[PDB]
Amino acid sequence: SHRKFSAPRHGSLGFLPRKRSSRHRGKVKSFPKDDPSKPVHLTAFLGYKAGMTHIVREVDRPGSKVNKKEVVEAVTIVETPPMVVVGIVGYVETPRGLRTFKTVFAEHISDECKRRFYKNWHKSKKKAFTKYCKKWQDDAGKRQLDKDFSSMKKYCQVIRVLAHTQMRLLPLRQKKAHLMEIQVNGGTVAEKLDWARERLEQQVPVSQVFGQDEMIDVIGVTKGKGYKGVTSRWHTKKLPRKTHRGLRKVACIGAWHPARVAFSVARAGQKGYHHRTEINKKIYKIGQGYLIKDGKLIKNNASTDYDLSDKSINPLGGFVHYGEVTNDFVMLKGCVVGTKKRVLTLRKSLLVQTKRRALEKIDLKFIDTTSKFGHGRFQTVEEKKAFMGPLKKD
Amino acid sequence: NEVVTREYTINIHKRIHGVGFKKRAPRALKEIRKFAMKEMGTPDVRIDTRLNKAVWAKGIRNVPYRIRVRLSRKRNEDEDSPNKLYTLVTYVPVTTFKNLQTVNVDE
Amino acid sequence: MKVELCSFSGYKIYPGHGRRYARTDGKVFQFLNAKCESAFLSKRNPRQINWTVLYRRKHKKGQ
Amino acid sequence: SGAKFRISLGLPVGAVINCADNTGAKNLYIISVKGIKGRLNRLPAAGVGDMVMATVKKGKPELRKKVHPAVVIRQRKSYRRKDGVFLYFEDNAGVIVNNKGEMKGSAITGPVAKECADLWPRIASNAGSIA
RNA sequence: UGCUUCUGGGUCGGGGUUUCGUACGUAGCAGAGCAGCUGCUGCGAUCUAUUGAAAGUCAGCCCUCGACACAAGGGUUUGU
RNA sequence: CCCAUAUCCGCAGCAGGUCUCCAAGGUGAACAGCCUCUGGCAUGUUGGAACAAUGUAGGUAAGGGAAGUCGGCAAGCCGG
Ligand SMILES: [Mg+2]
Ligand SMILES: [Mg+2]
Ligand SMILES: [Mg+2]
Ligand SMILES: [Mg+2]
Ligand SMILES: [Mg+2]
Ligand SMILES: [Mg+2]
Ligand SMILES: [Mg+2]
Ligand SMILES: [Mg+2]
Ligand SMILES: [Mg+2]
Ligand SMILES: [Mg+2]
Ligand SMILES: [Mg+2]
Ligand SMILES: [Mg+2]
Repeated sequence: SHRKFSAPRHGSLGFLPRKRSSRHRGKVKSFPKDDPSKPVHLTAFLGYKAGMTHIVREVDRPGSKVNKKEVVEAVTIVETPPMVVVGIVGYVETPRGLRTFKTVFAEHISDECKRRFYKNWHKSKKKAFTKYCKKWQDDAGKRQLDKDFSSMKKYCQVIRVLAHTQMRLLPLRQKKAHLMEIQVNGGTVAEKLDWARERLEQQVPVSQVFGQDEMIDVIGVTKGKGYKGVTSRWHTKKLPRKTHRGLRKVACIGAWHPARVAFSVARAGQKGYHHRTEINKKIYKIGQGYLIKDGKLIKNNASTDYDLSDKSINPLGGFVHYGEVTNDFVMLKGCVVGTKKRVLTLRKSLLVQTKRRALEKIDLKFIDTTSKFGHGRFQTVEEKKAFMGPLKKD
Repeated sequence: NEVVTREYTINIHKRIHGVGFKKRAPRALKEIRKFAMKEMGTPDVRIDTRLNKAVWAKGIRNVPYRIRVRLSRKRNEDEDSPNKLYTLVTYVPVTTFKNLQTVNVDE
Repeated sequence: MKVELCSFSGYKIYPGHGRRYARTDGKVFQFLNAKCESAFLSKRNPRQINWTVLYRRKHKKGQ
Repeated sequence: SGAKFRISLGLPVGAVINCADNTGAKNLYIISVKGIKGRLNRLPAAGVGDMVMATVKKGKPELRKKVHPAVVIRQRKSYRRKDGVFLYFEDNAGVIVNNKGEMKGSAITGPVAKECADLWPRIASNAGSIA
């Protein structure tokens, strides 16, 4: 017969083939549509999930019950050292899709990016591009290059640029960089292309891509959780206590005469390590890396107009399981996908943000730099020493 | 150069963290025997019965957190086997593991 | 932003951390974590507990 | 103007909260919450500031054996505020009310959460404390 | 993911952090008292000082550039 | 000689069944439970590595307290 009482479906069919993601680095499945009006710019970047923390900002939204009242609000730090452009790549629009038409790489390439090619950097002779490099220093090659540029100008429609990360500037373990095609959006192809040509072998900080209070998307792989049963995977009901063949199951997996079992039934399998895009995350703050000047370094990133201290975002004891954020970083509102030390892809929004919640300007009053390695109760080591006083170890 | 001895210390508390109760002192011996296999590239390891008794000193569930040990590489005795050098592992009673470095003890 | 002070220990509570207990007769107390909150609900005396602030103050320790 | 934010509701249908006003009622058996659509096998659940339908289990007999409106003024479950605080009270308590909001009683014994004072004026008037 | 840019990770140590709550010893004319010897000396739970002490802390925490050794290697295949 | 988680009967070195004798210290009312000495054994027809689901046997859960279910089944409270 029919289902007695109505209940909505358990879990979405729009993320259906819940398998281990086929890629570790998040992939921009779609870039924002370009208008030849806007000046030449980039559309995506690449950062690493450091950790989360509080934020005390003044809320401005006329009509809401928290108008001009300080609210505590979680954020997430994504460390983002500048990316190094190491090549461009053009596409043609064909009636069968968008075929890649030609790639061109810069003369010099870091060993960081060259690690991305070899599955074993220890047994290798490190020969990648060793013969390609000899095209940038002779007329026989320089000519061909200029040809391969005037061709992409004549034919290519979309221009992407290849830009790897800088993996030595991070507190991680892996030295092998992450590559990615960031699509240049802007003017005509000729001006889009003689732009990246100037930026070959150059660095692109995040200020050149993202601003403040800018809603962006985050693309990355969910944190993996292994072979989980159906109660954890699909969050189905738990059978009552008197069930014989175990209770964390689905009792009925199909009617009789649809004599298969269907693709919309909740069944056990891999949970986590999926590829998700999460949209409308606001950039609260594009902080700045450490830097020496006059011998003394300036580390105060977490100091605001109201706090006026000398503390960096680095909590007491460093971010847990990640390390020390000593580079540029973005502060996204709320959680993001992935685990710590995971490479997230930050993409410009695909929509036209016209909303008071999207166009709100942000002014942080206080950033929370206590420790996350337990219930830490002190903002700075100085404040801790000046509170506890002198100990025995002195 | 080939017959050398030197004292180490082994943070069993971290080489054992996670294993179940009834298999702690055992995993601590398998981890001593593997530690000496790393610090001295010899597959033959020989754990002295004083170091054994000192690992099972408290019990099976409460293995000491650290342990001071004296790895001594020696020439294989009679019955020349595929191995040429074996590693004798020896206990070293210690009152505190504070500022205890790896010492290159000598004869 | 106003920083409170744990009613049991005496440490400084920052905007994000801790809780508030409101007894049936007013008398709101702020707590830093569930160690303070539990030593309060257990009706312990902050002056007989070495790590609190009322203890260091009573026994005049420090300075 | 300002709208009630959501709080960690912690009073399933069946909760016996004590009656914190002088109507002679001692208890309030919550029988359903106002404004809840529902879901398969999910008890309704009231929080601070939520009007509910209740029932006096012990108290003056002219109030027993009938359904009453009520407003939860104090809940024991820790609810968060937008200003980054987690508040909770020593007991669960609510007051009796008519469908338009006026208190059936006169006074309120104990505090009244600001999530209930921002929302019900005729309870904030008879309030003793706030938050 | 790492596996010789005199570097690289690994172990140990140190520092940061953090959890619990003030270690053993010793001192005390603090201690309900009790006993012996003519004030002294013993027994005595607890207390105070040394003592936010002691203990643990990456095995899936963070920094060392402190000692120690190590790492240029092995095996199987692949052709337009 | 065995007299029973291997010498008997259950097809077997089978968690079943099968008649008696003697009977230490502590705690405690106690031949109760728990640790120990005399005496005995090597985990009950195997080991190693992992620590997924679903199980089996134990646990603990904020707020509510039978709203669950045919039914307070199970668990829990109580306990000297
Ligand atoms: Mg229907
Ligand atoms: Mg059954
Ligand atoms: Mg933490
Ligand atoms: Mg139902
Ligand atoms: Mg067994
Ligand atoms: Mg047997
Ligand atoms: Mg066996
Ligand atoms: Mg419960
Ligand atoms: Mg509870
Ligand atoms: Mg019923
Ligand atoms: Mg029912
Ligand atoms: Mg029963």
